[PDB]
Amino acid sequence: MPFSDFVLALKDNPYFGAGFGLVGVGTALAMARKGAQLGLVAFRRHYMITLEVPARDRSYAWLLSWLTRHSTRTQHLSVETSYLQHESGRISTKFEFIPSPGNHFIWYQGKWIRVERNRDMQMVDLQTGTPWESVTFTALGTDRKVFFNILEEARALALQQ
Amino acid sequence: MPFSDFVLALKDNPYFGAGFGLVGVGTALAMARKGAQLGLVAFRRHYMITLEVPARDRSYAWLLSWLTRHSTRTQHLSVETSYLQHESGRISTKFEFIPSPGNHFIWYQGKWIRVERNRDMQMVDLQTGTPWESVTFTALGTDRKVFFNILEEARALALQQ
Amino acid sequence: ARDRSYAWLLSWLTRHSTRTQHLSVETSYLQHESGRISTKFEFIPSPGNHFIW
Amino acid sequence: EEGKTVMYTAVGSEWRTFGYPRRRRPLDSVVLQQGLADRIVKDIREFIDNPKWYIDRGIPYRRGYLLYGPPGCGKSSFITALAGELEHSICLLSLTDSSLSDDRLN
Amino acid sequence: YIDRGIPYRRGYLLYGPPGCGKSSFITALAGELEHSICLLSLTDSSLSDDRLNHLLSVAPQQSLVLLEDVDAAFLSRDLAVENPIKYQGLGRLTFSGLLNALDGVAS
Amino acid sequence: HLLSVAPQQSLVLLEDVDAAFLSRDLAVENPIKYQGLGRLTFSGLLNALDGVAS
Amino acid sequence: HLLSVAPQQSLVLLEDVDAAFLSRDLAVENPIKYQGLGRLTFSGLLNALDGVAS
Ligand SMILES: Nc1ncnc2c1ncn2[C@@H]1O[C@H](COP(=O)(O)OP(=O)(O)OP(=O)(O)O)[C@@H](O)[C@H]1O
Ligand SMILES: Nc1ncnc2c1ncn2[C@@H]1O[C@H](COP(=O)(O)OP(=O)(O)OP(=O)(O)O)[C@@H](O)[C@H]1O
Ligand SMILES: [Mg+2]
Ligand SMILES: [Mg+2]
Repeated sequence: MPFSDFVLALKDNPYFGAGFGLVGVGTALAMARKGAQLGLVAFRRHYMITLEVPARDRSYAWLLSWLTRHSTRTQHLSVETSYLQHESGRISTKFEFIPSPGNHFIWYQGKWIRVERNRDMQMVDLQTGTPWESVTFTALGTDRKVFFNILEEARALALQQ
Repeated sequence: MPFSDFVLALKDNPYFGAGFGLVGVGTALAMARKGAQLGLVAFRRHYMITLEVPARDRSYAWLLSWLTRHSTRTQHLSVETSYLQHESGRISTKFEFIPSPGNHFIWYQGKWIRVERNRDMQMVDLQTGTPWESVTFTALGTDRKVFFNILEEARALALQQ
Repeated sequence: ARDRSYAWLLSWLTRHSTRTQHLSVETSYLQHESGRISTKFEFIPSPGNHFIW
Repeated sequence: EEGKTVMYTAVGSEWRTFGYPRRRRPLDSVVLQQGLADRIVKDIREFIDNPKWYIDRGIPYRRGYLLYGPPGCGKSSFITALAGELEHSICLLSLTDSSLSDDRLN
Repeated sequence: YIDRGIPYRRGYLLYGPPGCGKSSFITALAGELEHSICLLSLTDSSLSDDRLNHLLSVAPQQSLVLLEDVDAAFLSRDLAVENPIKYQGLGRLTFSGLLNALDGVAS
Repeated sequence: HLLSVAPQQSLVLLEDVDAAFLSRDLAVENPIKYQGLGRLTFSGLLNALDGVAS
Repeated sequence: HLLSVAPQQSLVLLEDVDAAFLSRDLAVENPIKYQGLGRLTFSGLLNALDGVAS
């Protein structure tokens, strides 16, 4: 009875026709959401490069210094006060600007890198002040040598000045 | 009275017909949601294999090392700075890349494994730095020997180099 | 849970639960009259809504 | 776990197995003074086999043993061999622990 | 060892005036035997008797456990004559714990 | 760990070593007591300066 | 750190220095014990006042 009686019962109500019309809408809506996730995942896996740096590595320090230096004209900075000893023998306050947390864009080597200064989540870490800060270098392409070049240049700049 | 009077009262309003047309829509929507969960559960139970590895096992260390080595051209890496002693007698910085947390895909033994570097949830664990990090090897199929082969190869690679 | 009434009432719920099928296990060592001790599998109603008459 | 000896340990307030079941040490592999091993085995098996003699007189059904002597003469090895012979397990208790209290010990 | 019931363990002690070649010989021996070295610090702060037993029970296969400068873990000589062998350390390790870990029932 | 991850081309400087541990009469005495604040021991320093893992 | 980030054109004032550490008979004795409350040592103060990183 559930098969035959319902089919007649559903066919009796014209609102049922609009109902299965809405049923197809819901099925298409669920498919559309699924299509989005798979497309994003495939695009990230095949055409994007990502380099996360934790705060537990010296590479974090060198990369942060290189981001302070090479930031083009970034206008989302944060202040950092330090005492700089002049060659005259005295010390004066030095106003240094570091890119504040957010999404910044650079044009290194003809690409458009999408560095992101990750903020603090839960104040848990080791060998530091426990802020668990991080940076994520995202760029469009398939070559990995860009991030290696960035890291090597950061090390060279750290060994410079 | 509730049976007879309501039936006449419902039949009086033509909007009632559309409402019970919408009632069937709600029942179908709930059924469709239930159909999704049971389908997912059955598919996972019958045609997929999953191997979770906690951070409390040496298997975690070996498998993490093997994931660092065999990652194909994965472009979702994270840095890991270490000092490597050259045969010349000096030590230089070694830039090692480990797949950053996310979903990575490999083609081991003709399958498409779906490794996932689980992140830190609540920073509670023992015998480690308490990050509760994990990896989950998901693949399509019914054979379990693939994950055993992966673990054995990870152990062999750990005993190598 | 701050009252001995809790302990007594929990014990009474363990005993009088009719045929409740939402139980939880509780392993304890029961000393037999023969002089030895054996494991006792005791079932306490697991958290949830139970109905009695 | 048969053919091997299980060794438990104190984890909080419960006895949890420690490692894997160790292989049994043969009883004749431990050479004690003449008749000592037989005496101890007979005593412990008499205690195990007679709970009624304890119940009928109100005596608590417990027993304790003490092995003393200069180090390296075979106390721990004999205990392992005895546990293997009696098919018992060993619950290692460390009195000089940090988490051990009187209530926890009881 | 198996055919006679003897536990399959061995231990070595190298003693002498400082700088005569104990640690260097241990390193050379580990290289020769293709083993690894598990450095254990008895006078630690997180080391307990149960933790010591566990650590000695899960040592990597084909490895040498190395307890260097054992005499610094516990009081000695006049204290050895004295009733207690006091733990002159930082953690919760005891002389009996070390003795039972090195050669005991659960070793 | 700290002695194992020192930056390359650097000099590790342990200034005023005699203040770390008891000395002279204690050096003659059986233990070289750590007259300090942390959880460092004489054997630990000895093995760090020149040991197996140095 | 505190001695390294003092405001410019300022005088650091350490008043009653003799109360920080044991003295006289202890100064003759091998250790200069810290008769204080925190985790400061005589060598630490000596290196902070005039050391390598001062
Ligand atoms: N009577 C014995 N027969 C055979 N082997 C023995 C005997 N006594 C000691 N041994 C051997 O000596 C070693 C250690 O002995 P064991 O641990 O039993 O000594 P102990 O006197 O109980 O010391 P401790 O209390 O410190 O453990 C083992 O290799 C064990 O086989
Ligand atoms: N027999 C030896 N041949 C070559 N070098 C040696 C020898 N003995 C000692 N040395 C050298 O002495 C130094 C330290 O030696 P080592 O660490 O082995 O000594 P030790 O006896 O363990 O002393 P300590 O307990 O003070 O460390 C190293 O430079 C090592 O090369
Ligand atoms: Mg013993
Ligand atoms: Mg040495």
